[PDB]
Amino acid sequence: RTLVLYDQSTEPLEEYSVYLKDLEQRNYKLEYLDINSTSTTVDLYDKEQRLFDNIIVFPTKGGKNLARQIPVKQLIKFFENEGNILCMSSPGAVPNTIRLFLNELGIYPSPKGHVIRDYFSPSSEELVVSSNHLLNKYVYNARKSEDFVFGESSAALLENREQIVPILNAPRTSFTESKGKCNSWTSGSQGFLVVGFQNLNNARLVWIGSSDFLKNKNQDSNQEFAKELLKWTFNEKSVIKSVHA
Amino acid sequence: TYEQLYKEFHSSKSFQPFIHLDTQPKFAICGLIVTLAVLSSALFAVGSKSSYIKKLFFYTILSVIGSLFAGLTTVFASNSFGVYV
Amino acid sequence: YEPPATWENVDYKRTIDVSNAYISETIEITIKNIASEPATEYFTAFESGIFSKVSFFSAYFTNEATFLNSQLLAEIRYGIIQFPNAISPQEEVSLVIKSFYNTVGIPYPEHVGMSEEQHLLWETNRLPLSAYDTKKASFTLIGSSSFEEYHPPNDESLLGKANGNSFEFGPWEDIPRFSSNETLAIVYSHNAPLNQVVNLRRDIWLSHWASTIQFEEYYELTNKAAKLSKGFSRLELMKQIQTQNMRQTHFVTVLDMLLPEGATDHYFTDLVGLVSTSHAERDHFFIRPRFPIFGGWNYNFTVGWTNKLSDFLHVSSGSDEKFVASIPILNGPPDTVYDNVELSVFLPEGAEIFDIDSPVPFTNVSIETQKSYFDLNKGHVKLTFSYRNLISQVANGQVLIKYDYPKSSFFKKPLSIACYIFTALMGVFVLKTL
Amino acid sequence: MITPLDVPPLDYFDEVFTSENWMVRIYQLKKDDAQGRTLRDVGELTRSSTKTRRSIKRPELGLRV
Ligand SMILES: *[C@@H]1O[C@H](CO)[C@@H](O)[C@H](O)[C@H]1NC(C)=O
Ligand SMILES: *[C@@H]1O[C@H](CO)[C@@H](O)[C@H](O)[C@H]1NC(C)=O
Repeated sequence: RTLVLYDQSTEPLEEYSVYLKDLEQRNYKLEYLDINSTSTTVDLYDKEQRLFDNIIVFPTKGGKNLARQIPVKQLIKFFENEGNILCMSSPGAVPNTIRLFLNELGIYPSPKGHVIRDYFSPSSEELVVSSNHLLNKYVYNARKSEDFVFGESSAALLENREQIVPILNAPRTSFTESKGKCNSWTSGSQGFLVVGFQNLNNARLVWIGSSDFLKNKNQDSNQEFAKELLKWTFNEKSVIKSVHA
Repeated sequence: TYEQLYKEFHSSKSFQPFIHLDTQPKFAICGLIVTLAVLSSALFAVGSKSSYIKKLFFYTILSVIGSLFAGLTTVFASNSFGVYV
Repeated sequence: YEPPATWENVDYKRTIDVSNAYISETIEITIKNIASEPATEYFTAFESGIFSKVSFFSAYFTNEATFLNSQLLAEIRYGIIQFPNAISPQEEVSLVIKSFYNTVGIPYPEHVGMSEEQHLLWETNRLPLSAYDTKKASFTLIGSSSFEEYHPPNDESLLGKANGNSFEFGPWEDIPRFSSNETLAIVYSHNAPLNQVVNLRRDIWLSHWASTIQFEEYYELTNKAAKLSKGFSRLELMKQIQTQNMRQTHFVTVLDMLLPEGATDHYFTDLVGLVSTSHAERDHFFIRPRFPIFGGWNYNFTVGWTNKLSDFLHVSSGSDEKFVASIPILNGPPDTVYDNVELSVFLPEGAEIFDIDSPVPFTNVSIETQKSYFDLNKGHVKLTFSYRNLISQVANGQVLIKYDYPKSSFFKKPLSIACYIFTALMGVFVLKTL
Repeated sequence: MITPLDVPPLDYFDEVFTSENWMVRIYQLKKDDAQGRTLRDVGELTRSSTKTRRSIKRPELGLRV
């Protein structure tokens, strides 16, 4: 089932085991795959036959490797055929193929240089997002207030259509400031940090705007949120069907 | 038993038609002429003023013949036109 | 249910020919009897899926041309073979079985352009599925240019050996009974149009007055080949036929009906009227549909003709009023497959059936009456058979009807019209004299 | 006279039949896009694939409702 892309150079997989093990304990059969070591490409379709049902794209640093492995015109055709997708990004990791694919969906992530920052924060060292910013009850509804840890996040702009499902928000004060003299990508609460998307065929994509959200070093603050977002992404939390009309 | 029916099939003679289909239009026209050359006399008899019993008799006696001839022309003509029997 | 183990296959070589749009299996087996009371039986094993669609099952000795009483039964299922003479307790006899299935491989890519070649995928069992212990077994595929496997097994022994015109398999020295744990799947090239007649109903109108027998058939034809991607485009079609590329394309452009010896008054009709692209040469009726039948397209049409009656009836010997008719059961395109056949024979107004025999086991037989032109009482006598699975050129038989038609009812046909005309005249008389 | 550069492409319909003499032509409506894009964008993405590249441009769009 699930496929797991990663890049040892950018982010080692050893810091994401806790969640993938949690997937292996729920009957998922996931095949690990490297980005550069394997010169041979992976085959999502063979003669109009979808092989895998899920994809997890851990952070990468662009390059021609990813672009060879899964081009846009193939990833769109895979996602359209009821193939769920998880996708991560960060100002240190912005794959061009991912950016173009998301732009084709309707989500616009930030570019490489731009990074979000918030001066009104309890912890100056990294980003702490309050649990009051949850925007969609079906994905995750906070039973009790908590603080999700993010680090060097990158907010995204959203178009105005009926499929996009905002899941988290950025604090109103926060703003993206790039190194160069480029205009701020997103100002205020208009910038979203975690964004879902549901196809018309009930396929589901989830974009997480930080590489530090799913790391195993942060499992005391945002454990339940991640374990519910990974359930929603793989079509096993909120699925509805009508039996007799 | 398929074997014995298949044995009886080949042994027997073939089918000889009663009146060949090539000479049926001739009988069709030669009966169409007669079946109206007679059925006009029927209408003349019924129209003519005479005894009722004699009218009935000379109507039915030459109406039965016209009936038979028409009922035997309407088969030859139907076969000749391409709609068999 | 398992049959009492009584025989041992001392040789088992099977060949499958996939060259003519239906799987034709031919197994040659030498068989030995277990030392016991002489038994006269044999149970060939068909899988429950394949057995649902099988249209011909014969079995004969190699030495003797004559066949045996091969019969199907009524979750592995079985077919019964029975020998004329009881086999000795310890004897060795060769035998050959021929089966004709009705399933062809599905198109593998399923979306091909109208100029590309299509490949088909078929799923069978590698190791022989028999009800007895087999000693030696070999498997062979023929009838295609190129073969390939699909998810091949790691074990080298279970791997096909390619040949120039065939795809063989290595002989296995010892195989246990009821072994069906390996589902082989193989792809092969095939460029035929893969016709399939979803419903055929053919009427045969006997007639003694005109002495002609006329056939009328109503085909519902579906192409099963790989559908075409990007949709239809007349530009590509009319640009490829102007080059020499109409060799063995997988869409139907012209059908070739094979009629009886001397036919006349051919016609080819369609639901929306008359089709003018037909051509009747000697003993051959070429038909061009309105549109070329690509993969997945349906065409329903009608075709009819007329024959002399002297070739199909025979008057009996003892009496001159007992007739025997031998109606052909199928004559259509060269290699099709029929999923339903409804054969109706319309004997004349006053016939009365005495015997009915068919060379292929039918599903249902019934007798009714249906009125036609100038049928003023009880019409014609319709006798309808319903067959289920039939092949085009190997299910060649002749239905034998035996009836009687007395002259006391041969001449009632003009009298039944004379009665109406006489009644009309005697009514006009009363209406005019009153 | 008609030149092949005249007729623009058809993005919302797709031809499904046309007679031998091109007399009657039957087209079919395309099913709406699954991702919600306008079919003209799909068309411009499939006909202009390699050369239509822009480095970085902040999209101008109304605030998410
Ligand atoms: C290629 O992948 C290996 C995997 O261990 C990694 O160590 C290495 O840094 C990578 N090189 C790159 C991305 O240039
Ligand atoms: C066979 O045909 C007769 C005639 O209509 C029908 O009554 C009967 O139900 C049929 N039986 C089967 C098994 O098809």
